[PDB]
Amino acid sequence: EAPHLVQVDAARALWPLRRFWRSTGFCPDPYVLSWDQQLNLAYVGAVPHRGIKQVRTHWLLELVTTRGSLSYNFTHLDGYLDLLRENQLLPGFELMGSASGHFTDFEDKQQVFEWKDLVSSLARRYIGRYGLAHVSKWNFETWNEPDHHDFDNVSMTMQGFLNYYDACSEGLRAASPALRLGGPGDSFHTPPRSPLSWGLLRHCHDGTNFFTGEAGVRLDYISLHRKGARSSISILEQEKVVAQQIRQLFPKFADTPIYNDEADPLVGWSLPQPWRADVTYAAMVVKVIAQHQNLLLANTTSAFPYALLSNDNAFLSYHPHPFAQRTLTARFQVNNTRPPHVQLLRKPVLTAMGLLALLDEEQLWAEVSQAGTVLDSNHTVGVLASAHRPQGPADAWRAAVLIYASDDTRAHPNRSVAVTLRLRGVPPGPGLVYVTRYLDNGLCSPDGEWRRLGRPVFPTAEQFRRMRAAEDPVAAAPRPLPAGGRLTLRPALRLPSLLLVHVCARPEKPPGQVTRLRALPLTQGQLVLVWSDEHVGSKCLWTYEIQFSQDGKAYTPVSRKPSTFNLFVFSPDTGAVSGSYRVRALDYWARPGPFSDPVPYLE
Ligand SMILES: *[C@@H]1O[C@H](CO)[C@@H](O[C@@H]2O[C@H](CO)[C@@H](O[C@@H]3O[C@H](CO[C@H]4O[C@H](CO)[C@@H](O)[C@H](O)[C@@H]4O)[C@@H](O)[C@H](O[C@H]4O[C@H](CO)[C@@H](O)[C@H](O)[C@@H]4O)[C@@H]3O)[C@H](O)[C@H]2NC(C)=O)[C@H](O)[C@H]1NC(C)=O
Ligand SMILES: *[C@@H]1O[C@H](CO)[C@@H](O)[C@H](O)[C@H]1NC(C)=O
Ligand SMILES: *[C@@H]1O[C@H](CO)[C@@H](O)[C@H](O)[C@H]1NC(C)=O
Ligand SMILES: [Cl-]
Repeated sequence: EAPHLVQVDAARALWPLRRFWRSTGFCPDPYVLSWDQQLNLAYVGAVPHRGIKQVRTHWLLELVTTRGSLSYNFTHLDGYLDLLRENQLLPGFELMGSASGHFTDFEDKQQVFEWKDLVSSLARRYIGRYGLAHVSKWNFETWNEPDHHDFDNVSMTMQGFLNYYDACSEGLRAASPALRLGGPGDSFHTPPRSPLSWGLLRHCHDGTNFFTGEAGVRLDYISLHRKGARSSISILEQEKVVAQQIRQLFPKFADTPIYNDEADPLVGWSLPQPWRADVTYAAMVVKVIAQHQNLLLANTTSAFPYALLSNDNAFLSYHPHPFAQRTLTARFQVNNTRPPHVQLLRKPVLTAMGLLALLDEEQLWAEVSQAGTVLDSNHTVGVLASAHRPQGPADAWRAAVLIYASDDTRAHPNRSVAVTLRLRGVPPGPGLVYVTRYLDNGLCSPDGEWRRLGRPVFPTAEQFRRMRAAEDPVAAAPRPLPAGGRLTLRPALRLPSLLLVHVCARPEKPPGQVTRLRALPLTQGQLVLVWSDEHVGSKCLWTYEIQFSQDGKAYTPVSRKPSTFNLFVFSPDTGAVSGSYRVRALDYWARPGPFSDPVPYLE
């Protein structure tokens, strides 16, 4: 690329910047209760500042068994939802499954009534288990892709699907009107394609409710699936076409929120793609989000009610493609140990979600130009800039500027961009500093490190350490901001790359306490420490300091690369891991937060 000027005006807040992208998903002693999945969700929950909130999960009702011919056993569903709750995640609760073979036909009147009973009983159960306010946040959803006809020995016709929906809607209503239901979770192709999709909208708009006979049925949001076929802008372009058609065909759905809860670059999660392994995927993901913010949600004339975007990448990878599949983590099943164990590696895409999470509530004015020509996000180089207004003494003013350099699925190992970043209008404040974080394939690719090591199928302890050293972005220590609230940077960015510039004033109080610390075993001499940042109170963190106590209760530092990710795999050279651990936050001014409550561990 030729030289790019990126201008940010921190004195010019424009409108809200909603964090609409904080979702993932996957499709499966059940698979969801395995140690693999328990590690996976710890990693998903370890993205700082609720970077991922929703996990859209298929086949949740295959976790339920039936007794008689009528009660339900929820044990396996309890387990999975408890697992999500523990990681402070929410289910994208697809009402999908046959309750272990009980449900077979949704034109059978008896079964339609039984389905409603099941939905009400499960919603009431989890309202009881977690509280109404918590379950009210859950997106309940119809069966996935009803036009792809993926029903396991379940008969679902046009009419059956409508009856099934009414049972869903009425079931949730009986439990609480506060609970939210949407669908159909399909593509909405040009009619007569996607009949079950357009049929749901028509039924909700004008159709007869199966249970009550009234015209029209509740539909809290419309969820579609649009993939880009390797193009980022293509996702947004297809979405606008579908939203416009809905707007014009359904007057009542004018303000009904639209979700794209499978907005991936490419169909087929398990297909190996080199670009899925590294910062190429990461950068494209940011690019898609920047495109949706700037070209759809920001002051647009269209004003389509776009509410949620979900990357469907919580899947677990398999041999022989640990890195090359559409997944947030790279999974290594190390079978040559006694017993065999599982290791997860954080992929750049997961790290990039942590950079996105640093974005705040107001979008700042920013301009990207090339030799005087202004370029929108429909280009190789783009930007999202945000600001935070101080609320409590635990936080002060912040700005976060995320620059991407991405040519979608194409990586260019030679290609680089000369960028001039010009930031102005940072308001006066105490102890103003800036921190840069940078990702690219040369420096921050665990996959690149894996290949550098000869692609060991069963990596050694040291090989895992080396690969984990490439998870975090390269970061410069905090530098004091020059007076006048201005900064010029001339970085060289690769294709692909991400660059986050974080500018922060000094809060009056140090960070809050780390909470919910736990220790999960990996294998002999190794464990994962995971914690919550719910109460730290600010995003201006350099690292989380970890301490270890062997002897009695005297704690000593555990030396490590700085990281803000709420998880650390502890793998000392001595293998000595039994004892107590505590974690505290450290801010940009070297001020520590209070230590978490200690957690005991014994092999
Ligand atoms: C260490 O030990 C672990 C187990 O502890 C092994 O993990 C297994 O690895 C294999 C791959 O080597 C996994 O099998 C793969 O499953 C994929 C998905 O399977 C599901 O979906 C298909 C339909 O889409 C169903 O048929 C199936 O029942 C499952 O529901 C498949 O897509 C893969 O198929 C591909 O590869 C095979 C070759 O293996 C080809 O024949 C096919 O054409 C296709 O390309 C594949 O079968 C398996 O799921 C893993 N098991 C577990 C429990 O995790 C590791 O392999 C082992 N490590 C080493 C080095 O041996
Ligand atoms: C539910 O099923 C589990 C097996 O998954 C079993 O252990 C449990 O006892 C069952 N619960 C009831 C109430 O029957
Ligand atoms: C994106 O750019 C292409 C040309 O590269 C153009 O045809 C298309 O209209 C643009 N789309 C949007 C949504 O800006
Ligand atoms: Cl993809």
